[PDB]
Amino acid sequence: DVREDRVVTNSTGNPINEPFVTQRIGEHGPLLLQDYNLIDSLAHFNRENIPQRNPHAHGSGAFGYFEVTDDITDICGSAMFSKIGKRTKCLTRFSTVGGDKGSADTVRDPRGFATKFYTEEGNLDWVYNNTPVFFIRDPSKFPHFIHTQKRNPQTNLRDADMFWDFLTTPENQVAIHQVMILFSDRGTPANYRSMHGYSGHTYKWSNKNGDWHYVQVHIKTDQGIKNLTIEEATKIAGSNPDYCQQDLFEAIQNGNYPSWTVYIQTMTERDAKKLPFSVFDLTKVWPQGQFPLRRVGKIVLNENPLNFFAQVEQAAFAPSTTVPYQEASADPVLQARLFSYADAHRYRLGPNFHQIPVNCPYASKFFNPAIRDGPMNVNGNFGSEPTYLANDKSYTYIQQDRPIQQHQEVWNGPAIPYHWATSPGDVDFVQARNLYRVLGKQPGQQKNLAYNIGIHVEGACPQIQQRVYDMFARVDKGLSEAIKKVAE
Amino acid sequence: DVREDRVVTNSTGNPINEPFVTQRIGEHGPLLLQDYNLIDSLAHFNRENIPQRNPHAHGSGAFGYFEVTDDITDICGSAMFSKIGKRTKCLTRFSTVGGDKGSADTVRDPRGFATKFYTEEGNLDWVYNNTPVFFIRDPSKFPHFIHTQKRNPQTNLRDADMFWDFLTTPENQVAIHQVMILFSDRGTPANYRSMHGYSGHTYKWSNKNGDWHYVQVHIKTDQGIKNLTIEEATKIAGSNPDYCQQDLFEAIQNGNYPSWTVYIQTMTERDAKKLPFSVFDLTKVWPQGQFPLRRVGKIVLNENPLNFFAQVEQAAFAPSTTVPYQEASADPVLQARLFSYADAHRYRLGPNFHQIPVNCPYASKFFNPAIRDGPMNVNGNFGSEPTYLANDKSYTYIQQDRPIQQHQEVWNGPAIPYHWATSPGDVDFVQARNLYRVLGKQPGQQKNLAYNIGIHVEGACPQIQQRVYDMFARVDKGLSEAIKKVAE
Amino acid sequence: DVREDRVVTNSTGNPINEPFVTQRIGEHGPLLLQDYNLIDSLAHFNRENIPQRNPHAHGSGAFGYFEVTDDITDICGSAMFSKIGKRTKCLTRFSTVGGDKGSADTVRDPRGFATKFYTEEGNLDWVYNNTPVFFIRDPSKFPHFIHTQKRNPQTNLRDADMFWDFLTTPENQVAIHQVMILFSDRGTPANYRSMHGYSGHTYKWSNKNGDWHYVQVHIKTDQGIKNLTIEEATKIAGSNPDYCQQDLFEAIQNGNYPSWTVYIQTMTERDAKKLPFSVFDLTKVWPQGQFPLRRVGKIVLNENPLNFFAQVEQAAFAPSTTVPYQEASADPVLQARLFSYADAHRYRLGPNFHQIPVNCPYASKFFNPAIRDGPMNVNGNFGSEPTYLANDKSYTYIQQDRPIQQHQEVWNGPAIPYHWATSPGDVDFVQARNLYRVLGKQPGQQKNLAYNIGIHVEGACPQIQQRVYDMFARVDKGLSEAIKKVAE
Amino acid sequence: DVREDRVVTNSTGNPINEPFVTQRIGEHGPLLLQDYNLIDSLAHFNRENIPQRNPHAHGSGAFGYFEVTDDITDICGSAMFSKIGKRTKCLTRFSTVGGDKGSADTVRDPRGFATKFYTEEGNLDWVYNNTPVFFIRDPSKFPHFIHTQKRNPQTNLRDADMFWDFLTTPENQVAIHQVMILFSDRGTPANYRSMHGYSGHTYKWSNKNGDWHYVQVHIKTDQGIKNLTIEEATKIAGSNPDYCQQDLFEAIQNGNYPSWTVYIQTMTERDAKKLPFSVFDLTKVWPQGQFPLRRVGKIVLNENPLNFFAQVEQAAFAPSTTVPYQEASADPVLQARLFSYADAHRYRLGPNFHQIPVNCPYASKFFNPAIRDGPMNVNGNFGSEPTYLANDKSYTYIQQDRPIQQHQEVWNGPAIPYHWATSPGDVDFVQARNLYRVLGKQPGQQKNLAYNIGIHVEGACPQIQQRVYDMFARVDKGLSEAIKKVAE
Ligand code: HEM
Ligand code: HEM
Repeated sequence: DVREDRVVTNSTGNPINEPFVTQRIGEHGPLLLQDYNLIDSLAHFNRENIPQRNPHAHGSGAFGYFEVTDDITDICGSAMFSKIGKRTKCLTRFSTVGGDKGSADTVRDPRGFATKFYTEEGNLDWVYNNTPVFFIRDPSKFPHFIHTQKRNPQTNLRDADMFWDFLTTPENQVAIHQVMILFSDRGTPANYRSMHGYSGHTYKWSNKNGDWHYVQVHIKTDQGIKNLTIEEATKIAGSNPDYCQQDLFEAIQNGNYPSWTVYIQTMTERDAKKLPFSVFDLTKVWPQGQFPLRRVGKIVLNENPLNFFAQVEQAAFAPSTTVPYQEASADPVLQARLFSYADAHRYRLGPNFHQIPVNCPYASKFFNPAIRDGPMNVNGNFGSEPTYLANDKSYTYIQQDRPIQQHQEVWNGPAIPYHWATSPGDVDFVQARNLYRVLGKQPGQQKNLAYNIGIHVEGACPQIQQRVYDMFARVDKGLSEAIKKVAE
Repeated sequence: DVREDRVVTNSTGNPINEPFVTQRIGEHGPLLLQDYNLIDSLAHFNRENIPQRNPHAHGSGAFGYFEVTDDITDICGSAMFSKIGKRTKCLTRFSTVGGDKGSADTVRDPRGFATKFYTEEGNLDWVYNNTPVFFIRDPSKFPHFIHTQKRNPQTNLRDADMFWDFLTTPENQVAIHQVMILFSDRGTPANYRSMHGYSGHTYKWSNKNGDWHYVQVHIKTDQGIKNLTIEEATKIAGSNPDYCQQDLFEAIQNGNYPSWTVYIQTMTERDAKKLPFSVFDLTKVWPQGQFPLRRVGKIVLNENPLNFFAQVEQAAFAPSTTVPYQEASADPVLQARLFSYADAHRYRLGPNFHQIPVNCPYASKFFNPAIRDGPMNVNGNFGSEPTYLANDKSYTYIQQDRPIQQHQEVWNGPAIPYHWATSPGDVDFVQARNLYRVLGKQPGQQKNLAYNIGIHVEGACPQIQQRVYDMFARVDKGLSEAIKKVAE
Repeated sequence: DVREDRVVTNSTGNPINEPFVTQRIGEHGPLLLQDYNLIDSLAHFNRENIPQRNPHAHGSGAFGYFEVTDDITDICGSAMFSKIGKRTKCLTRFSTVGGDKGSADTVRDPRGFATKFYTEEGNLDWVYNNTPVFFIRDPSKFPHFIHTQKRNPQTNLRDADMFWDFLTTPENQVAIHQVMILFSDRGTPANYRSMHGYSGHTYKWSNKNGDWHYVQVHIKTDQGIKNLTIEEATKIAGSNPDYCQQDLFEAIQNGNYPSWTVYIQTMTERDAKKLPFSVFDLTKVWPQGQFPLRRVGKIVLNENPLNFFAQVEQAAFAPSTTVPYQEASADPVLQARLFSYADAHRYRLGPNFHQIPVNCPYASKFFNPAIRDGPMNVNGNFGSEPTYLANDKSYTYIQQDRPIQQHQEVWNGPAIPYHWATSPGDVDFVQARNLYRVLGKQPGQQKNLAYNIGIHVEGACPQIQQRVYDMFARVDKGLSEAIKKVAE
Repeated sequence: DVREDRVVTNSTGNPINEPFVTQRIGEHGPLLLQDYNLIDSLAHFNRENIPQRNPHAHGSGAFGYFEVTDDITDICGSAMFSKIGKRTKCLTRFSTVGGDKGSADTVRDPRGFATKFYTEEGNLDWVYNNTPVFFIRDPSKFPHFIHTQKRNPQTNLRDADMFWDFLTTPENQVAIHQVMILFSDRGTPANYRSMHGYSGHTYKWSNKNGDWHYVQVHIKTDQGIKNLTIEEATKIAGSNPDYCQQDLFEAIQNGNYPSWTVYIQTMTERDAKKLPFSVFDLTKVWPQGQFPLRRVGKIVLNENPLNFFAQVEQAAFAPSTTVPYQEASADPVLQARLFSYADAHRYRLGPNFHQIPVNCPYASKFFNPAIRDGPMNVNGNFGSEPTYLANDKSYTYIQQDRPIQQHQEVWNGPAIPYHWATSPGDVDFVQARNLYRVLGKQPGQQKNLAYNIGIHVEGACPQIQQRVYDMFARVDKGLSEAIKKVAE
């Protein structure tokens, strides 16, 4: 941190005797190469920026804690859940998805809700979105999808034809449950404090006996759901582009700390076999009548970052950062995510990104003899420790009899290249329709959904507009008509 | 380079069977590591972004040409000015300054106007802004200044206290001429087609006989100055963030090509001595009565880029990229800029950034036996050519009798650490005051200037607000009172 | 590519007046910042180096061709094997393993024999070594193993204790077959032209009718096996560190082109289950009596690189670079190599490494709408092509119903974490013992094996020396006694 | 810092329950994407290497201290020299020049002798060689010269034609004093403890009264000069490539700490005007009769690094890293070096290289409000500190009245493009010849000089060999005859 006497130095600690002097011949002659302090400052300035995240480039963050309020040790044996009242420090980063780093907060998008827990068994990242489902169930489709959400390669404008061309392509129409949620007013939250978080995917949690369950996590806001209409969202995007960032910072600064209650839905393997859809399908939700929400604990965000770049922009979240007893299911999208994020951190941040303080596991320090060297190895590189498992040294492997996934499903089959295209019939449209009816219970929302879709589809090509109307007619023909009226 | 048969392959040209298949055990088991096509696509997706420009992160581009319309061979011996009617291919990137890559087009900022001319004597970059002057005359002050134009290190919000604290600091108040232009409606142009371009700095151009002149360039728009008020600009920022990108793209696409007339002011070393201010000062403009504009040619932008990332985002512009007979003056800001841009390019784009097609000197091929190797050397690396000047090989050095700068000023003095702080008295406030006089001729512009400053200053804390009033009071006391009325 | 008028320019094509002039005040005053040509040259000089390969940092290369001399279309349906007499251009890079970039050629090590074939179905990389087997059959062991082959973390010296401590650790002693080949005089070849290349792993090749075979490839030298003794190799290591590079360059320059004959061993799925060891085990060779060598073609290297950095150092070889009908087996080491190489290339060379000319698939151009952007995208980035599969555009997917691996083995089981430690009994020592008997037919090679191990083991401390004697006594008690005699 | 319980974890602190297990279907089925611990280890392994130094890639290092033993406060006011007996911790890296990272210790080259001093006024780097002079006096000549010292661009072999073609080119022949030293037995030291260090360049040191002197520094070995013959050096280069690394490590390990006595030669500006050559010429030494060695203190190296990579390989040394009262002279080579090293560090190590522990100014902490962000900013990035000089915050600028270089020379002249080619006459050959006579005092050294040049020149082209003989005849015709006799 900052030296107490507050002496301004260059990079190598040499004192600067005047803040702005630059050497030249005389008072107004040519600048000299020997002014190394000028080059030191200008060259570090040129290197301030790292690549923005792809996607979720634009975001906000805050520190807090998770607290266990109820017993779930019969579902999960992770140390962070072992005792009621046990707190684990965390870091949450909220974000949008398609926009670049300087884009506005109040636009229509999913919001990310990524939390990092510093547990005794290492860091745990719950890399969640604010929606129960997502647009795809094929991992290979993700580069293609995010490209259509961003800017046209030539015009560099957000293109409504790309957007809707992808989503109305028959094999991609399984995105419809998610398109409904996006274009409802929940696609434009009032702020980060008044939205939910969801695992989306099914995960597998195990207790210490070896009993395991399929789980889905719900992080419900205690401040309550509050949204903006698209007209309010568009006005605020122009007057204050940093509206949600300002709201989170000011709420924590004023002591009005936001909290969320964490719940899980559990299901056994036998129950999963009896469902009309797959537990490995990201575009489906589990019925809360049959599978109710069991309470686990709370997330309170009570501390602002001191430095946004160092603590939030450099923060790295990955679903592969998991503790014992919490594992990923065979959901194809989650499976690919176990590779993608840590790979992105090695590019965006660097080979030794886990040594950056917010990414460092302080409650369970990194120690691995064979993970050494790399650029910007700053923690000492374990000194003279052998670079392999030397026989005259001692090493501890805890929980040796704990299973990773041996005790779970038995798989059978060849290596099949599979494209989980939109199924024949109505199975991938049922839940979008049930959601349309749930919006009928809330006044003004079915009308708003049609308006939100309509003013966006208006920009599209007439051939693509018709495919949008047909796709939505398969959900509800009344909804399809209402979209067309707004679009024309 | 799209192959005619349009066979979709992976990175190493191996054909893909089906666009979205990913390997797993059975149809719904875990994903397999042997699916190298999935990893190839996801890993390249993670590496799509390069760091944004610091500053001028957000921008638009277009190709076109320069045409000589008048003879100025008496002033400058560069090959691009030799014949009347001579055309040189160019690339122009327009941009804002403080905002990040995804920020809006219609915000208050200077606009960049950087053109790359592909001449027979290598490339030439006229890295200009849309304003006659700039905020600083000390190069060391630029990291500090851009930081106050961006976001607060903790809150990540754009902060009016930082902004006005830097500009009202006594030794930085020489920024006042530029603050005046910034907060006029010229600070929010209607589009890139209806704004000017200016050298800012004094350059030194010389003819083939060895005679030289201090030169300042003026790129005037043929569509005429058209501005927006701040209420209009703020509505469009939320409504269409890419308003000026859309405007430039559509204008060229419809055949309504934007053009600009290029003009220069010239001056002798003797005339520079009879001047009230220094020719090396960026915050000063040369009076057009004494030094009239002399026409040179035209810039017509008539071609959109095919790929924005490859051709506009990877474009690299530098003051140090200059042709024979065009050199930099001893302006300290320009002197440091001869270092900064190429240095920024090596980091942002890479050591061999000049091998990227838009940055390549196609009309004067790069050849240098000692500039070899480096990451991503893709043009052959001159094959087996000696890595030095081998005596059994031939090397041509053209224009050996042409002087660079030894035929110009003679300097005398020691190496002095100098800070060109705001002069005591009125010399650095005179031109801001006469700029206020010129705005009195245009109806409603002085009222708009005071409004634009007043609504911005309104967000600052009382102490800094008072310093802003005193600074503007020194230009005109009526202006200061008018800003204070809007801020209250 | 060199411009024929041979005018020396800087990076941006601007002509240099005099090769070595640098600007200063007067003739002997301080250097000026405005000399951008000096900084262009020095800054590019600073960026010449890329990270060396980890491992195989030190090596040599040459271009040539593969020619089909026999019909093996019943085994493999790849286009490169379709006609007898068909030629495919290739690039081979030979190398050592443990040593850094500046290390000597004639040291004891495996040699790499990596070939890239530019086929009509994309590039094919045969990333082979000069030994039939390898040290490990667990991919997780690879970081640990290369670490012990290199330098001690503190002393930075090659350490005989690390080396033998890893290899004599009980669960790693499956390395013994490879330790035997390494310490024979085959571990110090006379040159790259007089050594063999081997697949190591089993691969799965299939014909156009969907029939497949387990295959192992043998690339036999037509120049004949020639080796150095360790005393000769050590004397040449000091005398000429680049002995093998010089030999390959001069042999091709003098027209004495080296060639190798390619043979395959095939096996069906039924034959594999009758074997006393696993086809997925890298430390095992297939008996030639039961599985004879079948000839395929010839590799002839006949053209030297014009530029070593651009063509050999920037070359990228990966097992995952494979053409249709050639796939990897479930060998765990090969499975991890399917990820490792392409990942290393994205770091070492960069995101768009496949755009570097020698890595470019020229006979089957790279085209994929979703693999876009990234630093140093120099081939145009497909221009205005959509960044997804646009419905108003056309895309060809060839060999749509050709299987990748569905037509092969059916896997069954849970996700088991497995460590394939040295098996009980004699099974992992048998082939090491029969290799010792084969060296008994070639006079002097058994004494040399004992000597080569003895002088290396002598540098280890007595506890580790005893474990080495014990491990080799398990092969042959006579061998063990002879190693002990030389080491003491 | 290794965790006390020695629990092996992955990068994010999650405990590994078995060191080598990798997940697959069944016990011998294909590998799963799900095994993030395998990819964590393999991907970090792929990123262990950073680019080697260019030049001086191969080296060794150790920690120790500098102790003041004599008063020089009348010459230099730097705090590290202020009291007799004052110790300052240091780090020294010794190295060769042209060879790559794996190259041998006992080759013919200059040796580097770079020392970093952790003083109370920041770090100080004395980046010296083990020779009084160097090959060039023009900075632009440096990329060309190092290219000829390394490998041929095509053959990758060290080429005697490149080597001698550059040196015998008439305008480069000022290298002859250095070539004489290089090819004597001083060109192959017995070890790093048996050689001297020299500033090479003239520096300017000032006392607190403003009085200044031109200074040259001599770091004389207390162990005495001890050399190898080229036959001994070539034998050890094959037998033990890490001979000097082993020597330095074991000497410190066994308590036989190497020490050097530091001396300086001082000179006023008036004496500089009376000299027959320039104080700014690197190829000239100052006579010790007239300018005797004045004693300053001692450098003792008494501590080995714990980890070579983190402490020696990541160490960054730069002439621009200097404390108050020590400045560079207008020597054109030193002037360019003020840019080159810190620039190379930004590439090779990263933008925040100064945050790596060995480069950190621990006795005078880095604090600068405007040097922020950048990849791998691990020290907290000064938290919420303003990114500029905020007026409500406090900043200390010490030694405000201490001059940097104003008090020294007054320069006159235009910006001249100058190439300091070999001067006419004998002025650039005189000192090479008196060095030959000093070699005559030692028995066998003039025969060895002729032999060392002869066996190297032998490998060159006949017309280049003739030019070598003509250049050495200009020093001594008997020397030239002896070189010709060995080369044949
Ligand atoms: C196959 C599909 C997906 C892939 C390949 C993928 C990939 C990525 C990548 C590479 C990033 C940027 C990471 C970084 O640079 O630090 C990202 C961020 C993010 N993704 Fe995904 N993602 C996918 C699906 C999803 C889904 C379904 C969710 C929600 C359950 C999700 C939630 C997030 C969040 C919250 C972030 C931002 C984390 C932060 O604040 O830094 N992603 N994703
Ligand atoms: C000491 C002051 C200045 C410094 C150090 C400086 C530095 C920079 C840097 C490093 C960039 C980004 C370069 C890149 O990554 O390609 C930039 C961009 C730019 N600067 Fe400056 N600048 C300064 C003053 C100015 C002034 C006075 C002008 C106008 C005459 C100017 C006009 C521009 C423009 C137009 C761009 C955008 C170029 C593009 O479109 O890519 N700069 N500047």
